[PDB]
Amino acid sequence: IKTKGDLVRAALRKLGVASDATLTDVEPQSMQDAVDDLEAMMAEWYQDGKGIITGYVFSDDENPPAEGDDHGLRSSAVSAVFHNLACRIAPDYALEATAKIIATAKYGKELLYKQTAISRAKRAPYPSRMPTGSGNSFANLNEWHYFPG
Amino acid sequence: EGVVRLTKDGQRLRNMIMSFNADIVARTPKKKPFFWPEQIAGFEHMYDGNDD
Repeated sequence: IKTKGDLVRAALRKLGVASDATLTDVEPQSMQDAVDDLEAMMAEWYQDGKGIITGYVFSDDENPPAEGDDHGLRSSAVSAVFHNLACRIAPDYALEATAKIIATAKYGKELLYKQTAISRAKRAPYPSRMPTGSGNSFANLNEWHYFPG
Repeated sequence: EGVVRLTKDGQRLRNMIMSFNADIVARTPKKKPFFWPEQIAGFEHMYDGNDD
């Protein structure tokens, strides 16, 4: 919602574990383990910028991730993040995420990568053996063949 | 009788068939893919006709 602890608490709430709708209370090491899992999942998604970009901020090497650090995700990315976190940490508590949670996580990941896929759908420039036709007046500048890609 | 009296029916039928075929050419919707609105949701500037 606003910090990594919130992403963990909402994910646990979705799974039905450690939520105030069932009078269940939280364990601090559950927070620590789920934050570590969230960090690992976000890093695996990111792949140092070669994968999905969500605006998530990763804790530096010197300071281990904590509950109170802001996630930095966009307002349209929180839902997918905590749904996928719940799916990932479901086996932790000997549980399997319901079909609705899995479907929501898949839909959220699709929506996260939609804009990146649109941005990365860029055509390559013309080949290096393509001639610039006589209709281009820049041909007079000795630019008879295209620049290489 | 002259020469254009017995060709009236055939010529009228020819004109009617040509008019019907021109109507078919003009008013028939062209060939475009059938898409669900959810299939292309967010990807709707890729099917506009651009080659980008």
